[PDB]
Amino acid sequence: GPLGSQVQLVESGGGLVQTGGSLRLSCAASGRTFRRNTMGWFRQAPGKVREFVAAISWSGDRTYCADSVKGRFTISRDNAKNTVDLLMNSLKPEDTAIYYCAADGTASVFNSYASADRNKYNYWGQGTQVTVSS
Amino acid sequence: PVTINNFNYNDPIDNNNIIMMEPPFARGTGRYYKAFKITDRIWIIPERYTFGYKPEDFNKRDVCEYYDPDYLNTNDKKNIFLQTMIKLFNRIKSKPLGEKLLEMIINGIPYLGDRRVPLEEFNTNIASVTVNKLISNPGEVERKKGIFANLIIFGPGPVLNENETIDIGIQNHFASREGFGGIMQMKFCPEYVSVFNNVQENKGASIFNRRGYFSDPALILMHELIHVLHGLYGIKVDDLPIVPNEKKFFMQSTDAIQAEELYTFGGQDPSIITPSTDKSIYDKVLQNFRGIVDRLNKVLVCISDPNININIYKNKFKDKYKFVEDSEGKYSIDVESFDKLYKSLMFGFTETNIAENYKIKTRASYFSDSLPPVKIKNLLDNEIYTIEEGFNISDKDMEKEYRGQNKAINKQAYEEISKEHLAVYKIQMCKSVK
Ligand SMILES: [Zn+2]
Repeated sequence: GPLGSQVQLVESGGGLVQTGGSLRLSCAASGRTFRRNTMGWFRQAPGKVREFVAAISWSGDRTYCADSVKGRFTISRDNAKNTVDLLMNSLKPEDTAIYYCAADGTASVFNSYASADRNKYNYWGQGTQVTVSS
Repeated sequence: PVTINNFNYNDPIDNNNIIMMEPPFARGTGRYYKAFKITDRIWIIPERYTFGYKPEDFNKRDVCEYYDPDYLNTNDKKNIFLQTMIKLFNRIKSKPLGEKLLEMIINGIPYLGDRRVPLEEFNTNIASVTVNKLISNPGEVERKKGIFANLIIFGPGPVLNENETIDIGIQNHFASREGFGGIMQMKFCPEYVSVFNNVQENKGASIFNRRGYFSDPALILMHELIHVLHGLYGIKVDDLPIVPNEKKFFMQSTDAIQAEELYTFGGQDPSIITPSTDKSIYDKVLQNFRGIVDRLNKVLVCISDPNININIYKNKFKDKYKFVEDSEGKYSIDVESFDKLYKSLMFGFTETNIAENYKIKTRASYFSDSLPPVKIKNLLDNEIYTIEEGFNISDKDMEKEYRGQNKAINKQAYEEISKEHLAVYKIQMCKSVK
């Protein structure tokens, strides 16, 4: 396997939207495959811990998301293109944060509880800022 | 000091050491499981670990991940699990270092609350502090009683050889990472053990002089118990991947790993953490312990149980966190006490330290490749595995050079799962890196 430092997750698609708007974030992985690995999105607001947003099993057959974003945010993935996406609809100011995509580099069975734990992910992007203004 | 209890799976519920327990993630659901108190605060529930999985996950692509939906599916299998856990706990307490680990775990009671609890308040009515016990005495009204506990060990999830220690998170915060501590849980399988070849004697060895070993499940368990210890003292390291930028001599793999794993493993693994990061970890424990000492100076009431004696618990926590108190009764952090406790919790118990003390062969780093697991033939057979010596039995000449763990030597002790498992192992053992 590659030096941990040769693995890169790059998030993109962040920006400024008005309340009620939409963004689609996307994360491209390189340096190894994650085709058998759980991927997740987290977000961090100033002065706070990295909070779970959504996660998806390797096949896409098992997703999980935070209660506060259920119904508005959809996670999806395209293993052929090494991407994971987060479609965010009905954005509210409370959603303002740096959004991070994370990979669980161990190929293990998706667990919805584990997927919400930041410690279960060892590869993280540098984040993409999302700002929602009224 | 530490007494390992004995019981059979089919022994009757006695509402003491054999109870019906609702585990933390099932709080309030009424899902109770027959649970066995192997020592003070520690419980075995010999059931598969299912929370967060789906039933189909347990059925049926990776030789390093072994599935068996029939593991633990009869009362006799559950009894075998219980007796095996008893034997492993007896092996742990057979030397002072593992006895001390167990004492620290038992005495490391979770704080009575978490970050949601007002400073002046002791709250036992939360999943990280109590579990419910179902009391069903004939001729009486059925009822539940919340009881304290520190650790609950389950059988495996879908993949038998993926042992894991688990803490309780609420709204993105874990009491086990914030100074308070919290009930710890484990999914554990004694018979399907890891295999490794990242050992010093293979360094520079010709291929056909390389050695590979299978693990002692008591060390596997003690490794997990170090995670338990961190989570009971509230210092499990939160959100801190350590990303190697070079392959050090003890590393076989170079993937990113949580810092929690590197401190738990010990040896050379923390040496790749920057001084800055290592100091942030220390400062965080201190800040979180300062929060606890301020809570103890404020606590007036237990809101969930009028039978809790506040002063008894204040002093239990003073002792757990090694706080000092002044003439007026005010608690504070003593730096010398704090450094001693911190060093014991983070460096005193490691996989590497424990292996050396028990004369158990271990990997040279957590940075080691996954190899296929093997099945131990019978841990309950003293001809194979003993409390005193594990596999490395002197009277069989298996103590020398850890021969009792060497896959090329102690073939009586283990079984390959399949021809494909063996072929993969052979490739890894024969492969040349340039
Ligand atoms: Zn571990």
